[PDB]
Amino acid sequence: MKRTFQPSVLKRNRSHGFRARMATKNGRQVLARRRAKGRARLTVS
Amino acid sequence: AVVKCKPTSPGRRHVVKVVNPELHKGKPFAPLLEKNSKSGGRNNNGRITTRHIGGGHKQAYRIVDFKRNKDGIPAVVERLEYDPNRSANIALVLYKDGERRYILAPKGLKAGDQIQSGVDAAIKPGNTLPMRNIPVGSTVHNVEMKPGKGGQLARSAGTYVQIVARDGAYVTLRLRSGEMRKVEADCRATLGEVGNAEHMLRVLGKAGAARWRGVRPTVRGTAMNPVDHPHGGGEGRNFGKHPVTPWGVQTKGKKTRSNKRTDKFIVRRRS
Amino acid sequence: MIREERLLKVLRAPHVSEKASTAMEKSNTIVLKVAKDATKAEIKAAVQKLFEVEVEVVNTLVVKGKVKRHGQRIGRRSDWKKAYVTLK
RNA sequence: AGGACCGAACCGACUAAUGUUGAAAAAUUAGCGGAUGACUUGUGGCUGGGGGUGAAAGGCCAAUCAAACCGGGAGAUAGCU
RNA sequence: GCUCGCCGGAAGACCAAGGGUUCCUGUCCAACGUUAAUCGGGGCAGGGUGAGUCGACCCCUAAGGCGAGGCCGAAAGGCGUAGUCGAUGGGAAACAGGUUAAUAUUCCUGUACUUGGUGUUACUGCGAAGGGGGGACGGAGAAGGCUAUGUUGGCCGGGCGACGGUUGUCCCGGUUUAAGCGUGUAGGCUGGUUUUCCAGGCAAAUCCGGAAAAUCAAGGCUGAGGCGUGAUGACGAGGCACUACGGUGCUGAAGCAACAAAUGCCCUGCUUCCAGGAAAAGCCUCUAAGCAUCAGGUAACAUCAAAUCGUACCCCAAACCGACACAGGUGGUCAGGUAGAGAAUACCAAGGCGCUUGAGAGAACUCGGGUGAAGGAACUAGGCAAAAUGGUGCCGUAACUUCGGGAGAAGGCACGCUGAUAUGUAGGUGAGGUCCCUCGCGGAUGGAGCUGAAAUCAGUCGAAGAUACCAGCUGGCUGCAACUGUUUAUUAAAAACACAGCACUGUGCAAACACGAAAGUGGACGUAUACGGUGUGACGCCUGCCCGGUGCCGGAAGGUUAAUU
Ligand SMILES: [K+]
Ligand SMILES: [K+]
Ligand SMILES: [K+]
Ligand SMILES: [K+]
Ligand SMILES: [K+]
Ligand SMILES: [K+]
Ligand SMILES: [K+]
Ligand SMILES: [K+]
Ligand SMILES: [K+]
Ligand SMILES: [K+]
Ligand SMILES: [K+]
Ligand SMILES: [K+]
Ligand SMILES: [K+]
Ligand SMILES: [K+]
Ligand SMILES: [K+]
Ligand SMILES: [K+]
Ligand SMILES: [K+]
Ligand SMILES: [K+]
Ligand SMILES: [Mg+2]
Ligand SMILES: [Mg+2]
Ligand SMILES: [Mg+2]
Ligand SMILES: [Mg+2]
Ligand SMILES: [Mg+2]
Ligand SMILES: [Mg+2]
Ligand SMILES: [Mg+2]
Ligand SMILES: [Mg+2]
Ligand SMILES: [Mg+2]
Ligand SMILES: [Mg+2]
Ligand SMILES: [Mg+2]
Ligand SMILES: [Mg+2]
Ligand SMILES: [Mg+2]
Ligand SMILES: [Mg+2]
Ligand SMILES: [Mg+2]
Ligand SMILES: [Mg+2]
Ligand SMILES: [Mg+2]
Ligand SMILES: [Mg+2]
Ligand SMILES: [Mg+2]
Ligand SMILES: [Mg+2]
Ligand SMILES: [Mg+2]
Ligand SMILES: [Mg+2]
Ligand SMILES: [Mg+2]
Ligand SMILES: [Mg+2]
Ligand SMILES: [Mg+2]
Ligand SMILES: [Mg+2]
Ligand SMILES: [Mg+2]
Ligand SMILES: [Mg+2]
Ligand SMILES: [Mg+2]
Ligand SMILES: [Mg+2]
Ligand SMILES: [Mg+2]
Ligand SMILES: [Mg+2]
Ligand SMILES: [Mg+2]
Ligand SMILES: [Mg+2]
Ligand SMILES: [Mg+2]
Ligand SMILES: [Mg+2]
Ligand SMILES: [Mg+2]
Ligand SMILES: [Mg+2]
Ligand SMILES: [Mg+2]
Ligand SMILES: [Mg+2]
Ligand SMILES: [Mg+2]
Ligand SMILES: [Mg+2]
Ligand SMILES: [Mg+2]
Ligand SMILES: [Mg+2]
Ligand SMILES: [Mg+2]
Ligand SMILES: [Mg+2]
Ligand SMILES: [Mg+2]
Ligand SMILES: [Mg+2]
Ligand SMILES: [Mg+2]
Ligand SMILES: [Mg+2]
Ligand SMILES: [Mg+2]
Ligand SMILES: [Mg+2]
Ligand SMILES: [Mg+2]
Ligand SMILES: [Mg+2]
Ligand SMILES: [Mg+2]
Ligand SMILES: [Mg+2]
Ligand SMILES: [Mg+2]
Ligand SMILES: [Mg+2]
Ligand SMILES: [Mg+2]
Repeated sequence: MKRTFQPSVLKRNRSHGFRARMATKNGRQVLARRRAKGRARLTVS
Repeated sequence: AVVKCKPTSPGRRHVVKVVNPELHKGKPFAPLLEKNSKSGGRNNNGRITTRHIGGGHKQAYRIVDFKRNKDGIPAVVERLEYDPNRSANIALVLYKDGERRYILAPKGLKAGDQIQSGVDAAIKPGNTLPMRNIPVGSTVHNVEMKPGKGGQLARSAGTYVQIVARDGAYVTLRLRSGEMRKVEADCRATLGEVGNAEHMLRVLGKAGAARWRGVRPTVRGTAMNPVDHPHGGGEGRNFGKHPVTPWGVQTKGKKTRSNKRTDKFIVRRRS
Repeated sequence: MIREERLLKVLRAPHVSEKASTAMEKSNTIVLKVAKDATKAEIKAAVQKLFEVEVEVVNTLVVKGKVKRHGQRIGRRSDWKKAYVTLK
């Protein structure tokens, strides 16, 4: 059966990538939270 | 011509087609085409703002000359054409200077007919004049509401306006709605009725024919749940409320015109 | 003209393998490990200057580094560029 | 010609049996409907939570829906166990 | 290794997406692998991905995104102009053969092609962010011409048969060759040329559009395939030298024809229909400002350049999505034989597999199947399930009907094989040859050869000839819904939703209405034959009475009545 995760790198990057995060105030707050937590990987990039 | 289809399948039984042999079989005049991509009735917020719009056939926009401002220069009708964007047919006209334009095709217009715009034009179907230069009682179409703006009234197939009176700066027009409306006498109008009056005798015959025209299904409010529509709900077919729009406004008689700016120009409401 | 300083950095090592040896004997082609950012023009100029030979053509590829283990630890070897340098 | 007919691909999902700590958190097998269309499908895009979208079933909106998910107010409050 | 079985419109092959070393080699068997494992997609090490031409990048745009200024908004921000991004679309060019353990249109061999720079030479109006052309477009259908491809014959090589027969009307195998270049054919489209003039193409134009003459009537464009060359080559059944028994090395015959034939190509065509079918650049052409014995353009020749990144491997799957080596899901491409209408189905080819526990036994019972005396729905909520029907041709076919239907109604008959008609017919194809002849990819006339149904008559085997697989059960009465559609992903597919049609009602355009503190945007580049809302639901015959209540619409004398004063 068709499951929910149908991978596309282009859609992944456009939806959740670094530049998508940087494009809005709220995306930049995601990055700030992830840096403050000290994530090794900030984004799907 | 109005042609009944034979009932060779249930979807054809009720089809009534308006078949016009005069219309150009070939392609439109490419310099007056533009792309016109579809909205689905969605605005720039991406939200449906007009329901029941979607799909249907791809359509190129024909640039129609509603202004008819190219005065003094005769034009000959080259051909009538189907326009998917409107009920009326359009005429490709060739001006004597080599310019081609599309106009709304008036009733009776055919290839070879000569048309002209301006103050000095003949009172003939397809000629465009300021309405101060058109006799009172004339039937006109493609009527401007402001001088130089382009025709906005009586553009649909079979429609026309009657110039009922002329009083100084203004003419009184009887619109197809039955409304009596004042417009400035400098506003242009094209003599005659819009052609393709048989348009309204078409019978689509099947659900799919409406889908081809980009009309999606209307779901009745009473078929919904209360959360969705005021009419929604009930165990069985129930109603028991005053009919309203999906947004709760009475939809059987309640007047919604509210334009104090333009009230001065309305002599008599359609009533 | 590419500077000698650049040319002295682009060639990293001769690549030793059966395919490299076969390339040498059968097609007069030397196989080199070259700088990741080395272009075909730079590799050509470097080989001609430093090894004092006439280069017909350079073909290049990037070898992706292998993911490896060293205990309970995942590492990755570096990507590197390989040049097939056909001599005249 | 056809929202025409019979019928594969393709799209569905009417019946039955099986399976029900499954081969599978919805399938398999035998039959079944549509199959040039209001068809179907790839890629990309847009609509965002009292909001969307809905040929309308309160359906669907990431195995979640009469108000998604995540974090926060937060140790809500719990005359109850 | 031999045999057996299974798939073969796939369970083969090639990809995209996704994954990321899973690829190849050596080595190891703890763990992983539902068992063992010497094996592995497992561990460890090493190797492996070669491009001007394939793809990306790149140029160009779609939806859409972002968006200098701008407009708007407590702030955050929203919208949007110029722009700038954004493929799933448009835009230059490479093929065959050989080769690695593992890459190959990338390496090698052979033979090509494209774009751009630079220089030289000859000749020349060049010049864009501007104009025009082009690019550039739908559905359906039909037929012709083809090719891929297949079949058969010929040809060439080999064979003479484990058991009766097999020197033949016998058996087996092969019979392949590209891009490019040249040629210009079946076909498709279009009248051609010159001169003059011009309220159009924001200015200009020699271009496009328009007008008017004259002249010639046959010029142009487009185009599959074929043919020639590419190729005195390559490949080639097999054979012969060597064998690390994995394969290397050498050599090499024929290499034609006929017929059949696509869903591919001509064809972005043609015909036809209505629902009326992207954009922008590359490209072609025109000029402007400007530049002028210069730049620049065109052509030839030479030369240089064409970077960078991807390229292994899986890819209907044990490598992707499903926690699994999971009966699930996953877009594109390729399309052999016999039978067949067929991409169904059966059996096979190429190719790939036997699904990672086996061994016995032959109880109940469960599952999946086969057959069943007599009966035949008595079963049961219900014929649930099963059984049955099932093809083609022909005959024949009721009520009712909106005249289409109902209808494949129903029901019935024939059906294999052999021979003859006819050593193979009707039909298709079409050579030699002979004519005409612009003179060839040409007619015309011939019918050699090839292919080839269908029928009739006669005979003949079986219980049975649509023999398997495959493949409608049929009829009668009636409720509901006109119909095709749609729906509760995962217990409801329906009488529910939708629907064409109908009506009421709003809406005069800065429309009503909707999204939005707003700007705006949708409605619509629409304009009352239009658009929104509501109810009804094809069609036929119709749709009665009630305005007291509640809405809505209209009215405004009078009563009552806000801020305010
Ligand atoms: K129209
Ligand atoms: K409805
Ligand atoms: K209701
Ligand atoms: K909802
Ligand atoms: K109800
Ligand atoms: K209900
Ligand atoms: K909510
Ligand atoms: K074992
Ligand atoms: K390249
Ligand atoms: K690049
Ligand atoms: K024998
Ligand atoms: K080529
Ligand atoms: K050739
Ligand atoms: K490769
Ligand atoms: K792939
Ligand atoms: K019934
Ligand atoms: K159903
Ligand atoms: K009343
Ligand atoms: Mg509507
Ligand atoms: Mg309706
Ligand atoms: Mg309901
Ligand atoms: Mg409500
Ligand atoms: Mg009731
Ligand atoms: Mg009641
Ligand atoms: Mg090379
Ligand atoms: Mg490369
Ligand atoms: Mg049908
Ligand atoms: Mg469904
Ligand atoms: Mg099934
Ligand atoms: Mg049916
Ligand atoms: Mg069918
Ligand atoms: Mg309910
Ligand atoms: Mg869900
Ligand atoms: Mg709530
Ligand atoms: Mg609190
Ligand atoms: Mg608590
Ligand atoms: Mg590994
Ligand atoms: Mg392996
Ligand atoms: Mg084990
Ligand atoms: Mg052991
Ligand atoms: Mg391994
Ligand atoms: Mg390319
Ligand atoms: Mg914006
Ligand atoms: Mg700004
Ligand atoms: Mg844009
Ligand atoms: Mg761009
Ligand atoms: Mg693309
Ligand atoms: Mg390989
Ligand atoms: Mg088409
Ligand atoms: Mg052929
Ligand atoms: Mg012989
Ligand atoms: Mg014998
Ligand atoms: Mg087809
Ligand atoms: Mg590969
Ligand atoms: Mg397994
Ligand atoms: Mg699987
Ligand atoms: Mg599929
Ligand atoms: Mg076959
Ligand atoms: Mg099959
Ligand atoms: Mg048993
Ligand atoms: Mg049985
Ligand atoms: Mg019995
Ligand atoms: Mg018996
Ligand atoms: Mg019996
Ligand atoms: Mg009986
Ligand atoms: Mg009975
Ligand atoms: Mg009984
Ligand atoms: Mg009983
Ligand atoms: Mg049954
Ligand atoms: Mg059965
Ligand atoms: Mg009853
Ligand atoms: Mg129905
Ligand atoms: Mg149905
Ligand atoms: Mg359900
Ligand atoms: Mg169901
Ligand atoms: Mg507006
Ligand atoms: Mg109803």
